[PDB]
Amino acid sequence: STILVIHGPNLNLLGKREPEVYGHLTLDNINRQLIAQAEQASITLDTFQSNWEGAIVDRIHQAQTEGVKLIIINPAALTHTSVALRDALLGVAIPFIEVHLSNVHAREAFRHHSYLSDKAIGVICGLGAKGYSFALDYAIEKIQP
Amino acid sequence: STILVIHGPNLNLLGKREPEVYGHLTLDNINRQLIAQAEQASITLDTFQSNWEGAIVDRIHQAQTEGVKLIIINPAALTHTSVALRDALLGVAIPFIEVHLSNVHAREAFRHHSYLSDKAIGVICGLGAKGYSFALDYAIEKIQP
Amino acid sequence: STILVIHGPNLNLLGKREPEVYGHLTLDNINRQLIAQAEQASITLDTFQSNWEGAIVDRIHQAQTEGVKLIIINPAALTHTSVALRDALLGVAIPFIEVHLSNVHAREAFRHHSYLSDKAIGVICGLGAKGYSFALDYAIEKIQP
Amino acid sequence: STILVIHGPNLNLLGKREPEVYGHLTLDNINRQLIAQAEQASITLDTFQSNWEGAIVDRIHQAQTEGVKLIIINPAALTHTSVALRDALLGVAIPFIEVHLSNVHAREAFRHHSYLSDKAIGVICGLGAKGYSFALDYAIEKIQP
Amino acid sequence: STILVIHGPNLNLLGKREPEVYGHLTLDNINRQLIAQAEQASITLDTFQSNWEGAIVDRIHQAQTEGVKLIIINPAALTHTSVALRDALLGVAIPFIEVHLSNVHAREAFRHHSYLSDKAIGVICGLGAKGYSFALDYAIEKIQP
Amino acid sequence: MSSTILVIHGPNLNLLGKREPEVYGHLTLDNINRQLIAQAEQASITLDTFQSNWEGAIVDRIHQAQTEGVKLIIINPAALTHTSVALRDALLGVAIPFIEVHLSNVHAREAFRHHSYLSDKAIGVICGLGAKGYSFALDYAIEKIQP
Amino acid sequence: STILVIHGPNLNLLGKREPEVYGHLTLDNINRQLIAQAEQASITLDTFQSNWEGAIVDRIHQAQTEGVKLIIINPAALTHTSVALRDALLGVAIPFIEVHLSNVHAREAFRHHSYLSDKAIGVICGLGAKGYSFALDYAIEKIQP
Amino acid sequence: STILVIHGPNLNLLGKREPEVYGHLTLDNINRQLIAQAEQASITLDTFQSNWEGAIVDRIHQAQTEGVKLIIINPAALTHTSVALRDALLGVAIPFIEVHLSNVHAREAFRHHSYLSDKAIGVICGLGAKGYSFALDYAIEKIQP
Amino acid sequence: STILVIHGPNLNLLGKREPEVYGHLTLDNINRQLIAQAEQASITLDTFQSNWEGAIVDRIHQAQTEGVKLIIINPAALTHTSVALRDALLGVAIPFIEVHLSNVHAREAFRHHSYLSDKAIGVICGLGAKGYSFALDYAIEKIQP
Amino acid sequence: STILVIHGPNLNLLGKREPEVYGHLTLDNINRQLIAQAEQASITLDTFQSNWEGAIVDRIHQAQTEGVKLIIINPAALTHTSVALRDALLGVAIPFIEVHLSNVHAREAFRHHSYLSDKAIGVICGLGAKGYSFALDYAIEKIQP
Amino acid sequence: STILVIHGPNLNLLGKREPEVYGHLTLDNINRQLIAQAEQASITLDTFQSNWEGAIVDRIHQAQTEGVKLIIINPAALTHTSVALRDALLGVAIPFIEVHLSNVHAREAFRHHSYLSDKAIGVICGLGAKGYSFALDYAIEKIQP
Amino acid sequence: STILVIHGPNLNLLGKREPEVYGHLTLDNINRQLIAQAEQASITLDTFQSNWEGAIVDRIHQAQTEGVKLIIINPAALTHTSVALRDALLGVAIPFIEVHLSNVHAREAFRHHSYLSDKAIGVICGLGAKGYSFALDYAIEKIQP
Repeated sequence: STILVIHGPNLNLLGKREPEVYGHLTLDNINRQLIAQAEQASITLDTFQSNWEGAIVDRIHQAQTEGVKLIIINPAALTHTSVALRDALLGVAIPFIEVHLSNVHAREAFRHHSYLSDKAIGVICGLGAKGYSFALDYAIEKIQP
Repeated sequence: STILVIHGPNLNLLGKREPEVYGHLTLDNINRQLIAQAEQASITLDTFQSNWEGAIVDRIHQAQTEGVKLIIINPAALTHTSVALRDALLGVAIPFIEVHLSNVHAREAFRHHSYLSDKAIGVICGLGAKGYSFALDYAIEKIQP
Repeated sequence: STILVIHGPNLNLLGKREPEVYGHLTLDNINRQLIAQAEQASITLDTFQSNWEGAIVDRIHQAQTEGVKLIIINPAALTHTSVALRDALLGVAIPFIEVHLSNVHAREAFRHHSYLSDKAIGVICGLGAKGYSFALDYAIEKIQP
Repeated sequence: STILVIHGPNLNLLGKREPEVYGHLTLDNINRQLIAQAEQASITLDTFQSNWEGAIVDRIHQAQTEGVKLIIINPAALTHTSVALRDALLGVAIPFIEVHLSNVHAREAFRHHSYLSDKAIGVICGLGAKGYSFALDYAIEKIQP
Repeated sequence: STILVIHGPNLNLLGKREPEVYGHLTLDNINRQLIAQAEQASITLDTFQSNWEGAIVDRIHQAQTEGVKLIIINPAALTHTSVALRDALLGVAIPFIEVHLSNVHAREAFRHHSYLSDKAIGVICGLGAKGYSFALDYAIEKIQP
Repeated sequence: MSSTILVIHGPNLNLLGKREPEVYGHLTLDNINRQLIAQAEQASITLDTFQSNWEGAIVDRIHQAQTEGVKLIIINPAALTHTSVALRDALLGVAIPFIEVHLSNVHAREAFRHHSYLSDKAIGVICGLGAKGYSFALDYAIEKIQP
Repeated sequence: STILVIHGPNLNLLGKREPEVYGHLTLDNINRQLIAQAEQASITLDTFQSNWEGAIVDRIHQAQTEGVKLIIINPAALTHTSVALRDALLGVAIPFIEVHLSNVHAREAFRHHSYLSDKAIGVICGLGAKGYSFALDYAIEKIQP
Repeated sequence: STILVIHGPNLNLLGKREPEVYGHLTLDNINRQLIAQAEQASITLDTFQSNWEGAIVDRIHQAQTEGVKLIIINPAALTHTSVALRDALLGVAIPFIEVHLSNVHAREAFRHHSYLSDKAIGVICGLGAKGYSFALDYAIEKIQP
Repeated sequence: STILVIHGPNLNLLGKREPEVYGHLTLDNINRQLIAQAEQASITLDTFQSNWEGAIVDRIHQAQTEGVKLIIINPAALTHTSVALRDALLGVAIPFIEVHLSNVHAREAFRHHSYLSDKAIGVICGLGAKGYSFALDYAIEKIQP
Repeated sequence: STILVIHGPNLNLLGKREPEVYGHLTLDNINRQLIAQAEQASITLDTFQSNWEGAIVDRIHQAQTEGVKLIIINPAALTHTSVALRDALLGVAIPFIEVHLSNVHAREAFRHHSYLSDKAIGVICGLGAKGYSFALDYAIEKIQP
Repeated sequence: STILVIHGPNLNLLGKREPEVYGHLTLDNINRQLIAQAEQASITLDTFQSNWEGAIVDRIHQAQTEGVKLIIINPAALTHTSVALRDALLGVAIPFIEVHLSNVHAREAFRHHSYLSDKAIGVICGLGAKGYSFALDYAIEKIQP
Repeated sequence: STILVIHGPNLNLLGKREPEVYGHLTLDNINRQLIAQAEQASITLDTFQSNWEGAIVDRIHQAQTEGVKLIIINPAALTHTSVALRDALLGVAIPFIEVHLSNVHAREAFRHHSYLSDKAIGVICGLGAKGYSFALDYAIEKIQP
């Protein structure tokens, strides 16, 4: 049983600019936490980040061939824009949970719309890095009850 | 340190109709799980459910006088309709997390709008009863780091 | 207790506020007519009015426990605003007919939208008090063909 | 005293296609039941169906010269498209009740709009063929109190 | 034959209902006036009215074969609904003037939209029967300068 | 009872002056009511006051006003201005003329606050003038009822 | 002045920019034709043009004191922007006809909307200068009927 | 009889105006090509054209009684306006392919909406007369694999 | 000099037409009342009315150089159209109260939008001339300790 | 080289998931059929698929330098999102036909809008793999006789 | 004048209010810079500012009679509201460049729309006073290459 | 690199080749001009073009690590579609100026919306290649006053 965590564009910047501005937490820190959590449950977990939509689509297609059972995805800005991503997830038919670090509803009106949310199992937003850890918890329970 | 869990209208019906339809889980089951989780962390947790918007608003006002530090609220249908509830939460200035059992983005278009989400710390939807636990876990960390 | 007739807010004013405007007919007159009609068919009929949304939602929940088979509802202003009501009717899964005394389509544009109509069996509007009798006639035929 | 019942396009198909899914009831059956109801009250009742809008408009004009006192109209698909029909009914100034077999609010969004309903005495939808009878019962009461 | 006047649905009702309500003027009166006005200028003028959109479209096609140089059209309700009419006028490439007796901008908001106006040479509305006369005067001047 | 003027305060207005009286000020709902009652007494007009967080209670109070011979309602519906058709239908149903009041400027806030189910049926509206808006409404009402 | 003709901004440019775009016809030519036409009917006709909305509003006020019985107005660009003009015409309660040289429906979408048309007796557009004469003809018949 | 080709209003004009500039190809030419194509596959093919919506709706009804298996329809302007047509095709339940000679997406925004396209098997637009042949080829393969 | 009262276009017409219909009150009456009220508090009050937006903008600029502390403005029609006015008031940074005699919300939908209201201290509408007095009362309180 | 066939994102999944779900046909099968069809007409045909928008844009730029005369494109999800793709096709000025396997009008509303369709020669949707063959057939005719 | 610089309403306020707030730069300073820049290229340059729309329309008309070859215009608030200005510039057919000191896209949503931008040669916004110099530079190059 | 110039998709096509231009100017010409201009001011300038959004995003991230002080960006089509780009520029917090060669407001309505403009210092459009030079001039002034 395999779980894949996908991080969308710009998330690589976490913790890089003036770690007093938006905090010290990095993408690598998040991935480490998740890997450890998954190891504790004897679940294999892979992670992927890219700024390039095509790479993310290719990565989803590959997940199908690897037997991935569930995707945890923070599509970042692609949530609002990418029908290709939606069609990738639906095309491979791997269930997914959508996660955002920040509360997208508290920001500009264009951020209120998603091409993924309605097909997700569920969505977590605004709880920071712990959102990913919750999604993973849910996923573990669902894969190994 | 006190946490208040508020459940909105119709959530009292959980598990009542044909427990083969939408499942066996009851509101009372959810509350018992949360109370046990909070007790494990030595946090006092209250719960409240009502079908009446006024009762909910009155309960939020009371929370201010009780020193409640965080509200976990499943407003159910009121998320789409109640400005009064938004003004109650902002008026008492108690931070809150919004929770839904089901994925509201997968339903009718009118369910995509919330008078609360933009002012929440964050939102969890579609993860069933575990969403409330995740919220509680976040809240515990935040109140007692 | 077989058929339940629900009247929403302000309908208690019928026949009170100048017999000039909308005539001499009262809510109590309507209920009497309906009770007699139901008695003629050996059907038990209960009636309920409230200005309070929560009271109506509670009444609907009670109906499920009483074995009510069909609801005839004039939600009055709540037709345009109450998702809670929709969710109550759907949550107890009692079929309903929506009734309005007046022709809502002939009034302000905000009255053209309903949170109920699309889930009703059907809708009668603009036929005065007879609209409740027609609904009842339909309901009787359906319950006892 | 005369009543005219008008049926719009495609209603001639009722009961024709696979009567065991869309039902058995025909347009002629509806007419029979209305005629009988009218004959019981000693009211002359005419009926008309066409798939051509022009024929319907012409029929309405003829109704004016015949002294028709009330029109019961199921415009079917015309309700969403025909201003000409609205203008015919207003031009002759014969009051009308609008009827649909099916619940149009439960169907596609474009079916939610009507060029007639705001000018109708009232509207009945979703109650099957009994909606025409209810309309007729109202009309009889109104013409002969 | 040189000029064709087309009247749309319901205009045959002019002057029929309580000639004290909306006046004594008939369609026939208007046609007589326009015929005389055309004769004065040695222009052959034809007229047509119908409640059936197909008959109008056919008439427009016939105009092309008759060498009609300009159409004066009061499409009545069809202005708001008929793309077929728009396409018939464009398809035969005969220039037209749109006329309405009443001020359509003063009525319901749906009457503010036309499938013809943008392709007309011009539009006259709200000037009663004289509007047709004005249109004819323009058309005469244009055809014989 | 009979009250010639009824003042109605919608949900959350009971919170006025309660949270950190340095944040949104010291003025309380009770202070507003006392000012209005003194103003009305000065004109020999009977005034009643009502606040609730429950929409049904407000509707019930409006119905009760009819039976008490109330001649004008001064109403701050607060959040219900944007959501309550029931409130509109209560006021229209009893046919008591009303003036709509808001302490804050609603036009300066979120876009959903720009829409009201009441304003178009009000005699008029006062917003953004704080507690004085109620007094002005009351002054207008007094003039209209006793010219 | 019994009839007042108002021309809005930019109409002073008619005939100035190239013998060809709107052709050789000038504002002064139009005014001379109208004056001659009105003289033929023994009607006093004044004219006014300005680029300044305030000057037009002022001129409409002055019309009320002069006993003007009808206004013929080409508001030009002000039709789409000026509520003040609407309120001036309604405030003095002088009936008016709206005229445009060009067919405003054939142009950009923002030209489709008028703050005047719905309060005009009627509207003439796209018939060039003759549109003003037609309006004048109508006005003459209406005043000396 | 097995396949019915329906052409909507104005399509009879094809090839009639100044063929050397506006196209030589005629509706009759299109029909003759399709008839030959169908004969080659031993499929019986009927054709129909009308400017009258009712004629088309009647024709579609008659198709059901003739055992037509598939309709190829160019509704022309009716595609944007006619619910009646949509309801006729759905009411007889005969699958259809929608064809347009021109590319409708390249024209006015109102031409981007169809009351048929969503219920068609598929749509071909902008390929001229070959679009019909392609539809026919698909239809032949589907009926006789 | 301390308080400036600005009246927008058309307000000069108050009391001028058929005083019985819109009443006897004039703009001069209003100005006299307000002058007397200000004199009673020892405040200097100036007044200005114009039909010309540029005059109003110029007036506001002058107010800055005269030390005006507060503007009471009835922009009339300009409220719905004039960004220039908004930018004048903001540019001079003089606080203002917006006043309307009539209830703008009770009128056409375009009157519901303001380019001023959101930057006003507050707004008074529908209370007739007394609205200007109330605004003045508020201003006096605010300016004097 | 003379014709280029472009497939957008996720089309590489065709036939891969449970060939009983959405069928056995693969992208390669489609390509083979088209290559054979082009060879029959002595036309060179190239094919290209990618999940990455930038690859597609680069491929289109390359086409210009290879003398490609026509593009047959299935942009898949990119049709709804990619202005870059539109600008590539218009920038190299190679005419194109848009193809879709499925009927996009039968799906979610966001799939009804295209950044390509209005600039395509034409569009084929919902006819499965044969849509590409039809497009190719048209293209051959157009390039050759 | 070869080049005319037009400043719209409220731009006379630049540098007047607390030159520490929005800076020390004045309208006169800008005009001086531009006049010097034009003198260096031997181009005659005029400037104009007004708070009155009519004055600006009159000044554009006067520019035509002075042989002005290009206009550089900062319409300020009039860019969102003035069709009269658009029609003045198009009517005299003098090409123009639109300039704004501030970035209008960064402000309220109503500032995102312009009645001039789509007919300008180009637009510069947000570069402060230098935007006028850049426009002038471009204009110089275009007039004297 | 002190200043980075970024060019979006399809701009590589400029000039000879022609995106359909009467014009010889290339992307390389533009870059040469800008490099020479920057060298004249002793500023280091880098340039980048790509048809791949991910490449651009990566390049913006790299700019942060290189100490780039200001970005001049012509996002071309991405301006309308890419939230990832907006988030990249905001995430690295490098100020930017948005440039377009053509006047985007003069084109299709979808080109009127930008995900960047509101966060840019400013915008230049429609001034051709000089727009970049202007931006560069501004930037130089700002970085070295």
